[PDB]
Formats: sequence, structure tokens, C-alpha cells
Amino acid sequence: HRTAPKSDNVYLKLLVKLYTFLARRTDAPFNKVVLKALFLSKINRPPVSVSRIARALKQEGAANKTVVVVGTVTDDARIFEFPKTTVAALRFTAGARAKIVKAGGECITLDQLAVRAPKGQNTLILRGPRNSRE
Amino acid sequence: IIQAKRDAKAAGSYYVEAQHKLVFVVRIKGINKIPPKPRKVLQLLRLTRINSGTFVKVTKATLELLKLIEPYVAYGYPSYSTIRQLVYKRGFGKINKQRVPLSDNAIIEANLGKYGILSIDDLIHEIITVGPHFKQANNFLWPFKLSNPSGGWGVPRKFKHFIQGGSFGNREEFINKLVKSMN
Amino acid sequence: VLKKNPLKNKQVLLRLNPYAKVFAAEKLGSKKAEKTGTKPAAVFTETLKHD
Amino acid sequence: LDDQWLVEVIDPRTLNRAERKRLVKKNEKQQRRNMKN
Amino acid sequence: KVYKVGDIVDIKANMPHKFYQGKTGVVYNVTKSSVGVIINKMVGNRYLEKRLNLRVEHIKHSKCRQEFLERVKANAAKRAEAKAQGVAVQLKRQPAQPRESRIVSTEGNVPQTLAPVPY
Amino acid sequence: AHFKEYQVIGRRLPTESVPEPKLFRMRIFASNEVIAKSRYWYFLQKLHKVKKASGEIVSINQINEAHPTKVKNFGVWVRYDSRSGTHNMYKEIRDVSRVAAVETLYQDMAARHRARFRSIHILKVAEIEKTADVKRQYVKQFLTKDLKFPLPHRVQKSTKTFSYKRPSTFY
RNA sequence: GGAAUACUGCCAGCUGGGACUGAGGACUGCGACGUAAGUCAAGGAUGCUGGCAUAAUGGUUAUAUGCCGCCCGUCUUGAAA
RNA sequence: AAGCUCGUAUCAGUUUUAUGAGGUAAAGCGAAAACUUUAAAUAUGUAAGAAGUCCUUGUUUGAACGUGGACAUUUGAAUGAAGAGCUUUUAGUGGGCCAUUUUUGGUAAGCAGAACUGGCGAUGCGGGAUGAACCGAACGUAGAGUUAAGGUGCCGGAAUACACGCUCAUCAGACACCACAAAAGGUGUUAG
RNA sequence: GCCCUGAAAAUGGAUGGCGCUCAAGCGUGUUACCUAUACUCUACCGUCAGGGUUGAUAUGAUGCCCUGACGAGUAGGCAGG
Repeated sequence: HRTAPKSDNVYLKLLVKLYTFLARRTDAPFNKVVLKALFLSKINRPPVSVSRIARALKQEGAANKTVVVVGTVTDDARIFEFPKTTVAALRFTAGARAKIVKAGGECITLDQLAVRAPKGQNTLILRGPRNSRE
Repeated sequence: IIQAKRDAKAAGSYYVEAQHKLVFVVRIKGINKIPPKPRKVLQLLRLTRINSGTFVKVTKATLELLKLIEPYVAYGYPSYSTIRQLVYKRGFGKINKQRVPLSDNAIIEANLGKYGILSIDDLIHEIITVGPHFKQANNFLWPFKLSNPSGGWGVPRKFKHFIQGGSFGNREEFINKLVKSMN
Repeated sequence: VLKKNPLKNKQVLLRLNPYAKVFAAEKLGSKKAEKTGTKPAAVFTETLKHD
Repeated sequence: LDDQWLVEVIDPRTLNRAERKRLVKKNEKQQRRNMKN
Repeated sequence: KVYKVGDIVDIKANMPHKFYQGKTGVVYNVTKSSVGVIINKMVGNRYLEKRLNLRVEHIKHSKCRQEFLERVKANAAKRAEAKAQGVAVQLKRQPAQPRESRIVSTEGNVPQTLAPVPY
Repeated sequence: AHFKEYQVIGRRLPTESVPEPKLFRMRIFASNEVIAKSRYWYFLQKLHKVKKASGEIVSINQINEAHPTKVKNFGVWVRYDSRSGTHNMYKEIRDVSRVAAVETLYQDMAARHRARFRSIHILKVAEIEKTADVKRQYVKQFLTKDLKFPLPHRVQKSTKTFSYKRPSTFY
């Protein structure tokens, strides 16, 4: 029920203007929901562990869906093995940045994901737990 | 209809007609100082303001409503000439909102060609012959916004019963005079 | 941009109702009806005349 | 109260019987101590 | 006569203390003397909650779901006929319609005109 | 308003095992057809236990005057429930038609007796054919042979707001 | 016996007079008219003609007339003064 | 006010339908008003499907619980409607007037107590000569047209219109009225 | 039914006044007429709402364009200046 994000980042507004062009003219259910998460708070954009991604790849036949997080990606050394996958998000911490690439995975910004998947084909969206903080 | 009356009198009998299965109601009393019980009822009829007007498929259950709001409205049975004009001059469709004027058949067929209706007169036929899709056909139209009548009201004081020399009540046929005056 | 009312401006009437052209052709409102001689039964006359 | 037919908010009417049985026996308890002194 | 919890009952007092008198609620409590019947009641424009006990020979087990219990079974009864036939069931309850035109004969019935004659 | 006279027939609704009730018919003076049916069920409650929802109108018809030119002499029963319990009243109106007579009566009753339109039952309006059955004095007044009378003090209605003549009754 | 008229109702019947309005600005649409070409009263006004070219209209400013209009604010909610 | 947590087919100061109860008395008529069925409106509850039902036949023949399977939208009256809940937070304001409706108790007379719904406050506008509560009336800015309530002798815009009757008053009436003086008096009139 | 009586003071006074008597009274019927910020229509503003629109070259995309319905208001709450 927000229309424009509160942040006065210019670069963030660049992605906003892109997906509005996508969400109007690509009629795929993906592109809208990605855009709708861009107006969120810092609370409503919870950081996602690298391990929560590692849960996702354990699912059935989904080892090749390009997992995409709107928020930020954090590292978590509690796991040790990690797959070779394709990940795009906003922010990678240095722990998160290194562990993906050292696994052999690729780390991508969201705009290149739009280039690679305009209709959001063969992708995956996760969200972190909102009900952690009281 | 004329012939059945004529044949019965030659046969010494009496022909009654069928009961009139369609009415047209106009809100008369203003917006303020209304008890809540009728004021719920007018919102069910989309009679949101003074001199708004709509049609009712005459049932038992609908007929109890007019006994409730009788001091506030007037109604009767409309004739073909009367129905035809309100579709023409004051007809307004409703595309999701927005009180859309009719102005061409193509708007109607885009909405009710699902229900076969593709003309303007199909809709008029679905009114006066109350048909299978009357509810949607009545719900399609915007409530009719009418002006205060040209010649006036007749009576000097309105809010007495039309039988008793007032304005409100059933006026079964005489509603046809008043609507054309308000068109 | 503007609502042209029918029942005047006959061009917009012909925008609707293509039958309405032939309605004025066969004149169809000053249609005559034939007459039939059907006198009522006399009982009906009595009950009307009865006090 | 115990014989009428409604309540207006476990039975309540036997409680009304019980509280009198306090107060009836409170006469009976206060009977004894003045019988002592 | 057995009352269970959840039965829907109506009040019929077999006086002048309090008056609900024909009002309907549900049963939550049973003891041997009375039963607990709880009642909705509006105050302002909001419904309250009235726990209440009643001598059980004043309160009747209400039947109000009677026709509905029929009509679901009646629809399925007509539905069994509906698969056995190319037919629309028309299972809906309808309002009463305005009736038809018809001819009445004054043949054995001469219209007995009248006035306040007196009689 | 200028009334009309109405034959109104009702038959209260045939049920199972009761077809065809006995087609009750009244003569109603009223303005229009709506008031008459409204006036109709009103009498049908006072007479006996039928009610408006229980029955229906058979048919309604307007009664024209059989001789709307011939001057007639009318006898009228009216009873009305005032101020205490009711009482009849018989007044005679020399007039042209049936519906003409009732009009002046309602003018008369609202003149003297403050009588509402609801207040009044028209029991029966009878034409007196034969002279010397007419009983009131003032109706007998206009019946003598070769009646002549003057008009005294003939005013003339002026049109404009001035005149130059000291106008006189004419004469 | 045969007509007329009143009354009420209808006509996608014809015609006059008045007053107010002229939004919008390439084109597209629904149309009608015509054999067609094309035309039009068909998704909002154009045509023709005069005067003046300044205090003339307008503005501003005094004042007169007509009509309306009590002293604000606070506090008690009403004799609510 | 800020939000995502819903943009579902879910709801409603409403009726209908069935089921209720006050049977108020009016059917009516029974056996010799003493029926016991039954007939209305006066305001009121309850219910009206998809977690909806059956079947399968177990648990603890019924019933109270269950395993499993079948039955889709004419899917279970009318009519109107995308605004139901959530988690957070949080400004003001908690005592008061008037009217109607029942209902109980009242007396010089006013009333008093309840329950219910309006209006008022915070709200101009047309009318009622003028007015917190009377009649009308959905407050952006203008133009046109029509009306409400109330009016149309003159102030005052609108018929010194038409139509029938009644009334003369030594302080008529033009209204508060269906109340108070009020129950009557009168060789005043009019109609019964 | 109207009519008179049917007690009521003390500045000078009020059917709003003038006045009005086959009314300019009372009762009643008929049309006609007057009129509000009420309603019908159009324009305009403003809010909300629903649609469309990075394609360069040119523009503000928080923009533009189309469509609709609405607009009382103290304590207060929010936004834009």
C-alpha cells in the first residue's frame, strides 16, 4: 500500500524505474512481487542467511532455480558444504560474498537477473523471518 | 389483453389481468431526519439521494420493503414509453465504477453479450419482460438521476399519502405521468 | 466527450436501433386497428346499470 | 431467589442457600459464646 | 427429557419478574436442578453475553433447523433424480411471485352487490 | 376535485375447496381509480372479516350519467360518526348528474359540519322522479310554474385598474 | 339505429418563438446519406458584417440606491444572555 | 496515522421463508362460553450448506464419536456491497439537553422511575415577523432550468384568481388546537 | 356549525405592520404563479479512485494523458506551502 520507497537513494530508484517498466509490460507474476518488496522498511527487509539458501537447494528438483533475495545476504559458518549456484540480491556481506564464490557459485546484482530472466523464469524467491525481533 | 376483456364481456364473464410484475421507485424525502430502519432500506435500493430512481422485480419479499418506506417514496408500474426514455435519456452503465453513458450498443455487448444482450433494446426488453437475467440487467444500470418535475407536484403539501391528497404511495399507473415530467 | 441525447438529433437515434428507420417508414405509431362488433352479454350490462 | 425461574448471571441458587446457612449458623455460633459468659 | 451442551433452546415461562419470553440461545451448562443457557443481548450497538440458568420445565428444545435439515436432504433427493434425467433441478427457494391473468365467470355466481344497506 | 363514480367488484381469493366467492360490488364516488379501490377495502373491513391481502379486485368501471342533461332531484342519505356517536342526515340537492350532486355536498359538509372526506359515508343517492315527493322547502322553491326572478345589484368586473364613469349596476 | 366529441393514453408526427451554453483542438470511432464519387446536423461552433481603436469596454477609487449584515476574544454548552 | 497481513466471495441497523412466544379475541362451530383445534398483526428471537451431506461400519440396536469413499457449482431465499480480521501505536473526549415510543408508580396540579430511538452539541442554508430544539434542506466556485417547506391585498417576489357555503362581533378572527380558563349561558344565526 | 358571554389590571402598542367584512376571515375544491447553498445540466478547481505511458529527438516519469465519483465540520490527527 506503498507506492514509492522512502529511501532517497538514487541507485535504488534506478531499479524501481526498471521493474515498473517490467511489471507493466511483461504480464508475468514474478516481476510485480519483486517490485512490491522494494518499498519495504529495514524491518520488512530482513537479512537472509546463506544457510537459508542452503535449505532451498535441498528441495525437489530445484538445484538450478536462481535463488533471488530482495533483502541482504548474510554469512553463517554453521554450515560447511555449499552448492555451486546462482544468487542475486541487493547486498552481500564479505563473508557472504566470499563463501559463494569460493564454493564456485556466482554472485549477481538484480539488474543482470532482469536481463537473464525478464519473465523471471526458473527462479526462486526467499524471505527472512519477520517475526524474529519483537 | 384488450381482446380478453372483450371476449369475457360477450361471454358474460370477467377477465382480470396478471399482476404487474415490475415497478419503478423514486426517493422523495431528503437525506436528514430519517429513522434508521427505513434508511437501511433505501441503501438497499441504491436510492442514495433525493429523486434517484430504480426498478424492482416485484416479489413478496420486495413488496414488504415498499410497505416500510412508504412515506418516503413514490412508485407505480411503468409503461413501455416511460421505460424507453429513461434508458435513452438517462441511461448510464457501470464499467467497474464510473457511471458510464451508453451512447452505443458496443458498450452493452462488451458487458452483457455474455448474457446474450447486445442491443440497447435487448436491455429494454429484459426490463419490461422481466427475464432470466433481470437482476444483472437491473444491476448494470446506474441509479437514475432525475430532476424535480416540470409542472410541479400537484398537491401543495407533499408528505401525505397520494390517496389522501398527498404524494407518497403507490400510484400504479400515474407514475407514468410523473416520470416524464421529471425526465 | 459529450452525450448526444436521442429522441432529438436523429443521427444518434440511427446510431442505435436500425429498426427505427423502418419504424417511421411503415409509420407504426399511427397504426390503425380494425374494428370488431362484439357486444357484451346483457348480464354485464345489467350489473353495470344495477343500483 | 431460590424459587424464581431465571438468574441473570455451578448453580447460583444453592449458593444463596449456603450463605444463609453461614448466617443461620452464625446465630448458632454466637449463641454459644454468650451461653458461656 | 435430555438436555446436552450445545442444544438450541427457546424460553417459554410457564411471572412478572423478568422478560425475554420467546428468545433463543444455546446451552453450555447442565446440572440436575437447572441448565446453563447463554444469550446474546445488545447494549449500545454491541452484543453482550448472558450466562443464565432456568428451571428445566420452563424451557423447550427448539426445532428451528427442521426445514433446513429437510431441504439439504431434499436437494440431494432431487439431485438423485437430477442425474437420472436431463433436467435442471431448480433447487432454489423462491419468493412468492405475482399471479396470473384469468377469467372468472358470473354464471352460477351473480355478483351480489351491496352497500352499508344497513343489512 | 371533480369526482367520478365507480363500479368496483372484488371476490376475495378462491382457495382449495372454496372456488368462486360471491363477487361483491359497490358504487364508489371518488376522483380516480386508485382512491376507489383504497376506499373499497375500507368498507369491506367494516362489513365483515375480509381484508385487503386476503382478496382481489375483480374489475372496476366508470359509470357515466345516463342523462347528463336532464335536471334531476336527488335524495341523499348521509350518516357520519360525529361528534359523539353517529346519526343519519337527509338533504336534497336539485342537480344535473349523480357526480355533480356529491360535489356540492362535500362542499356543504365541509362548510357547516367541518366534515372531512374520511368523515362521511354516502349511503344512497336516490333520484326523486315525482314532484311533490320532494320534501325540503328550498328544493320545492324552484318548482313553481313559470318561475321568474330578477338579479339585483349586478356588479361588473373591471379589467384594468381605472374607469371614468362611476359605473352602475345594469339596469 | 347510426355517427361525432369529451376524457385518458401513444406516435422513432410536423412546425414556430424564447433564453443560456460553445468545453475541446492533425487524423482514427459509431454512423447516416447517396449507384458511386462523395456528402453530412456523425467522438463539444462556425460563417458573414459593422463600429471603435480610446478611457470606449474594463480596472481601481470615492459616494448613492436596493437588500442583507449586532463586538471581538475568553468562560460556562440553556435568559446563553 | 503508519503500515502487509486479505483483495476473498465474504458480509449487511433489511425483508422473505420455516421455526418461536407473548393470544392478545375477532373466527367459532363442536360435547351439556365451558372447547382445542386454530385466524389475523404488534416486535421479536433463532436458522437458511462445501468443514455440505450421505455411504463404509468401527469405537465407546440406539446414540455420542470415527476410518474410508461418493455427491460442484441453479451450491442451495430476496436485495446491496472488494473496505473482514490481525501485530504495533495513540490524540482528544466519560457526564447533559430536548423530543417520541412503550412501561411502572403517582397527585390540587405539575410528575417520578425505567427501557428504546431520534435531534442537539461541533452545522451554515430556505421558511415559521423575530428564536438552540418548529417545517424544509447532501454547504467547493459560477451559469441555466425546476422545486421543497411556506406563500401570492400593501409593505413583498407571486391570481384584488376561479368555485360553493358559513360569519358582523361595544376590542370578531387570521394560532400556538384536536389543551387552559371549558361545564354550562344566550328571544344570534345556519343546517339537521 | 359559526356568534357573543365563559373576570382581568395597573407607562403607550401591536394577528409583523397597514388594514381588511359577498374578506385581505373560517372550512373546502380547482388550477396558475413566486422561491433555497435543495435537485437536473454544463464549465472550473481540488481530493480520491481506476486505466495508459522511457521509444528516441526534448525536456520535469515524484511526469504526462484518459476516465469517474465526490467536496459540511469544533477538540483533535495528517499533508503541502
